[PDB]
Amino acid sequence: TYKYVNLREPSMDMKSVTDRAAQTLLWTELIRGLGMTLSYLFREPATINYPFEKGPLSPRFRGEHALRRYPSGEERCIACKLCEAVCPAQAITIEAEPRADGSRRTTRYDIDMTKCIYCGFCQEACPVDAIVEGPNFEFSTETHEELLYNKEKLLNNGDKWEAEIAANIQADYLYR
Amino acid sequence: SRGEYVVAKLDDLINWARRSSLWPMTFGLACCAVEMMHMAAPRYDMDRFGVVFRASPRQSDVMIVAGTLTNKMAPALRKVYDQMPEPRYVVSMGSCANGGGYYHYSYSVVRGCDRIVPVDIYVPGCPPTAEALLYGILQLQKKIKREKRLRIWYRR
Amino acid sequence: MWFEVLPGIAVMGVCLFIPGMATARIHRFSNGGREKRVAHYSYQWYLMERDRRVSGVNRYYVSKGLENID
Amino acid sequence: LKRGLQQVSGHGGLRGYLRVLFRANDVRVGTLVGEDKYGNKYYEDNKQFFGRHRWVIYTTEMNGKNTFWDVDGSMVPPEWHRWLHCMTDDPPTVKPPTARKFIWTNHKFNLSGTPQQYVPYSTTRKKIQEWVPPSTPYK
Amino acid sequence: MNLMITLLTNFTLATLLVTIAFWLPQPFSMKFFLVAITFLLFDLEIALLLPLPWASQTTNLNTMLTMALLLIFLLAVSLAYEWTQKGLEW
Amino acid sequence: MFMINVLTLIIPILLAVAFLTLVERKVLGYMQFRKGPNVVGPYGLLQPIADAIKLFIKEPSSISMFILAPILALTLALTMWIPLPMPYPLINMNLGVLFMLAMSSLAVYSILWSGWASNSKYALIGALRAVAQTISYEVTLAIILLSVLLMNGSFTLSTLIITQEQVWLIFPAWPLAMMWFISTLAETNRAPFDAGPFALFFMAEYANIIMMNIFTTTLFLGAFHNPYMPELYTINFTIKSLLLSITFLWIRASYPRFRYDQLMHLLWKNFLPLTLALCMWHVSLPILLSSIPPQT
Amino acid sequence: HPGVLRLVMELSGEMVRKCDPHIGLLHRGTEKLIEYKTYLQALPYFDRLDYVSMMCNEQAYSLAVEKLLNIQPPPRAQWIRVLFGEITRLLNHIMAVTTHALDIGAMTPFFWMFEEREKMFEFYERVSGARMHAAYVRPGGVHQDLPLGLMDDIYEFSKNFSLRIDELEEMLTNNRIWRNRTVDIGVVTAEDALNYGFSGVMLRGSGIQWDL
Amino acid sequence: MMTYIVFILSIIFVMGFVGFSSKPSPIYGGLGLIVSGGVGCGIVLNFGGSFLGLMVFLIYLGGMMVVFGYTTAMATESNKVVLGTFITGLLMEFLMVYYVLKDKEVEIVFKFNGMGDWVIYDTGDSGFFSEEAMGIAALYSYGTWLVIVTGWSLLIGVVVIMEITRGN
Ligand code: SF4
Ligand code: SF4
Ligand code: SF4
Repeated sequence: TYKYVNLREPSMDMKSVTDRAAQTLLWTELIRGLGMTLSYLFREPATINYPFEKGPLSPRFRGEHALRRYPSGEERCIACKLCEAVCPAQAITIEAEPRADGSRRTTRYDIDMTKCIYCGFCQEACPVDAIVEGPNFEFSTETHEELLYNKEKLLNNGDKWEAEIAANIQADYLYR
Repeated sequence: SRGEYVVAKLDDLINWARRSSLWPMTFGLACCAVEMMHMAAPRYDMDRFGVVFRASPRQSDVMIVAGTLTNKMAPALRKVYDQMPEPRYVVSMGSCANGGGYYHYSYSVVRGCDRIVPVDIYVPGCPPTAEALLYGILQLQKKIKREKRLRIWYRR
Repeated sequence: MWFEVLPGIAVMGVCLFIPGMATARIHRFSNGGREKRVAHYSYQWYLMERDRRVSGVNRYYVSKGLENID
Repeated sequence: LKRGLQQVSGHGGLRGYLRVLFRANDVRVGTLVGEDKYGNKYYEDNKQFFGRHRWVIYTTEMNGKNTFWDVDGSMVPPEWHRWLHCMTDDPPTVKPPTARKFIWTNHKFNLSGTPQQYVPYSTTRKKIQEWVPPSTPYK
Repeated sequence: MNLMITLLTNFTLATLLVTIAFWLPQPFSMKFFLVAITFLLFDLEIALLLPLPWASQTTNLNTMLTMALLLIFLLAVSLAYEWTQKGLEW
Repeated sequence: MFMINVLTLIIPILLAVAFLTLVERKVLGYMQFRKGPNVVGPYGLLQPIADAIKLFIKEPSSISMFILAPILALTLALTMWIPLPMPYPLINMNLGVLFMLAMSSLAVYSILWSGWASNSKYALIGALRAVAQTISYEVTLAIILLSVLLMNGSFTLSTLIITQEQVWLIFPAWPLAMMWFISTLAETNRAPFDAGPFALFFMAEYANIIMMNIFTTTLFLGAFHNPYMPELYTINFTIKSLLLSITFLWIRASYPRFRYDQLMHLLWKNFLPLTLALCMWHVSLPILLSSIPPQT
Repeated sequence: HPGVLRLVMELSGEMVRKCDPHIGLLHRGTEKLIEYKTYLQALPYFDRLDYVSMMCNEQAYSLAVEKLLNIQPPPRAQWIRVLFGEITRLLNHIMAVTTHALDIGAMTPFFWMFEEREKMFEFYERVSGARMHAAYVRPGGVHQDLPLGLMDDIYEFSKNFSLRIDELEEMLTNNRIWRNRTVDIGVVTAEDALNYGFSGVMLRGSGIQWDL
Repeated sequence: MMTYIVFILSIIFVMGFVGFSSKPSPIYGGLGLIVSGGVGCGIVLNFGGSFLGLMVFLIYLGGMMVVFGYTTAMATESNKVVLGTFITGLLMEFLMVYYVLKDKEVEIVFKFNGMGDWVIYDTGDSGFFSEEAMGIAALYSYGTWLVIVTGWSLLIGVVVIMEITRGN
């Protein structure tokens, strides 16, 4: 089925040609466009004041790159390197010593916020849900030094909130 | 120290004047250009701040690099940057521009625009949220609040 | 709506109102309360000129009316 | 006819109405949901459209800062950050906390370009451990 | 001397504003040509036409009517000549 | 006191231009969908004052040509509200409409000099085409001005503001007035009809815009002139000029720019017979209605 | 700026002789980077080669892999994929119209329809969470299904958007000056449209009936 | 600030004609000729002066130097001879001003009474219709032949211009 456009000519009836000539010589449909944009003048504007009203989001937004931990416990990461194995921009750098008490751990867990493309493949891939995208998007960094995160930056970033990520993981242990 | 009090209020006045208007030029190659033209949309006005889009590089205030800067692009980039007036401030938007990012390991990608122009405000994201870019412009304006140019010229 | 645009329009409407009102204020102030004459032609110039001659004060607005009769 | 005159008194006085509009932007006050630490206030309307449901109003001098002017993003505690983006339709007065002893109550806000901001360093101990030459000198 | 003083004040304030604006840092087309000469000739015919309302009170109304229509008709005929002779194509 | 007349004439027009910038940005936002500027300053007035300050601060030919273009543009912007009869005009020129035309031509000079001193061939050919489409409408403006004052006798324009007490002159020549208003859109160099100090150049542009708005409002309509109380006439005149300036915004924010050859083709082969036929009708007709106006 | 391209035109003036569109300015090495990566780890390269068709490129890559791999995806996956394909088609056509307008002049319809485009970005936010680059279409059916409280919101959007596009045709679309700007230009012979490799909307415009 | 403003403006007029008679770059020439036409219009508008100089101010300074600058910009684009001739022309100006001032009469081949002269001038006579404006308000009652041949030469100028610039 094809419903095509413009197979029609302006018919040569005298009223048709004088109405089209009145459109020409009297600018009528132009003034109709003026009336359209004035109808949008008198509307109420659809803006939001930013620094007092932040914009809406989802529970499934992808944010901040924090490390979590157990409920009053140890670091939920294990250094199992999956997040580097699926990180497409390869911004994850992991080096893993085992600690003193026999359990396996890290030395160095680094993200390049310059390099990260914010997919959450590490979110879909961390087998214990340690590294989780956060809610917020406010870095605005003055330096190119600060945008290379280390393990203590990520753990302090996880210290800056849990109850947010608690509500998000409670909203997303069902779909993902 | 009535001269120093006049210097303080006059520096306040010109720093308020610099941070107030800030009409940029959008450099804008790839999808971060679409995100800039989405933070000029009705749901996020730059025009609440007086920040007005303008394609005139002889009156630009902040140059926003946004998109995948390439080797074939870069001489045109710094030729744009040279004929900009000496009050100039640089916002690197997007993971392409603030460190190369996703196309980092290839030929013909300058690994971030640090190698071309000096950068004032890095803002990350691929794409960044429009709302986050507006926040980055706010923290740039707080940098313009912190200039003390006239104090340094007074006691240089 | 327009609820935040009538301040700028009102202030700019005062700023366009001011030169005409100030000019009329000064035209009345600088003639002793009269209106400034407008001699487009040499005839009204001559009439205005004999008017400022017969005032005596070199100032035509006084116009010395019906007092130098007798 | 009515809203533009019962708003100054509806704000509490011309001290605050000058303060709220000359502060930055808006005068849509009136719904009084809550307030939280470092003084900040939180309002939710049920009259306007979406995205103008909810708003923070910040306060001054919250970390030695004198922030009457130049308000930041993330001056907010995180439970109201859940509330404010409309990730839920419910205020964080239902169940804010968690009984875990690692969360800041201070909320050290945006800090780039201060005397206090993050710097990178490799969190690893010694690499190759050179052979130290001995103490007692031969000959 | 009224309008000479006003003219001079406009010049001096404009120069003051320029000096504040300055001191504080411290092959062709043939179709272009026919537009100018077309303007020049029609502007000359404008220069003939425009003192008509000063003239519009005579006792020989028929002569003024006829020569006025002659002037505008010749202006439209010159337009018609370049119109038929494709004088402004692009 | 006459110097006070001069200063009250030529100083508040700059505040008028700056507040026109805020008004056109605000109303074009409320057309489009935008509050703003409403953040810097209460409802955005400190924002244009800071605009002008910041543009004065910045640190950017043939300094002869480089200075003589904006000095001429802005002295035109200053000199060109001399005879506009806000009831008592500053100089009672016995002929002022020809002065309007002459100073439009001087603005053409200013744009050509800045284009020559620009000294780059793409900007040169751009400024050349802009000179041609600036000069291409002073024909139509002149001839329509001729026909509208032929209905009113004399060049004096004070006789005109006398004669528009009875009817608004928009009625007895409406298509002629409409074509003059489209030519004002062309002469102001705005949409649809289309390097420094841009403050001066910009300033002269907008002062020419408000001049054409006020000259439109005086040439075509007005209010009844109260004896010994011109304040009411000034109020209704100013409100009409402002409503026409908002209408000028309203036409701005809704149409694309023409193609340049479409602009010229439209001017010659669409205005130029129609203006001529309406003007010869206003020549031949007041002699037919027993009505020739009294040049005094 | 008048995308970003080098244009080298040669002309008799206000006119033409011939031009060379030089592109390569935005070259990124995408094929080489995919030559060193895997399938899943390079699906975002297809998501952002084109950036407007944020789901249609996903659908094309996923059907390439599913066509190679002998997998018939389940029906609800197919319907969700078709729904997002038509939505992204809507967003792509509305960008094409609005950037054609902002190129031509014509300020205000750009901002009307970018309000619309912000709403549809909000639907992508609720579905994946990403603003624009919702990769989200894994090869082998769509991962992480759409949450509860979405379809009636799409229904509400559908009604209001049919009104807004009627209003957009009111604004543009048989305007005197937009017709006066662009009717005379760009004719394409349909036989030459086939042989010059024109595809898509070009075959729609010039004659011959075709739609995949 | 004194009486002889006609003589003063005429000195600026001679300055302008010398300033582009020294053959500069032609856009410097156009600038000087604009200044010359402006002060000539000022002179004639000082001899009363109602209309006719302002009439031609549109044409000579509104419709001529525009076309000169136009055809100079689309055609083509310091030296001792130009500056030397300008200084010597200024010197002849200075010498003629001196012989007007501190003598009685100046003769090139005439006799010119050397003093600033409002004389001769009208004795305040009743015009009431602005004599030169009604003079220009002729050509349309008595001017049969003159506007006929003038418009005819305009039409012939039109066809001549287009033919020479490649009719058709
Ligand atoms: S996938 Fe998770 S547990 Fe494994 S190394 Fe990465 S963060 Fe640690
Ligand atoms: S979100 Fe993507 S780019 Fe960022 S660390 Fe995770 S997998 Fe890597
Ligand atoms: S950073 Fe990401 S969104 Fe921005 S231009 Fe690069 S690929 Fe596009």
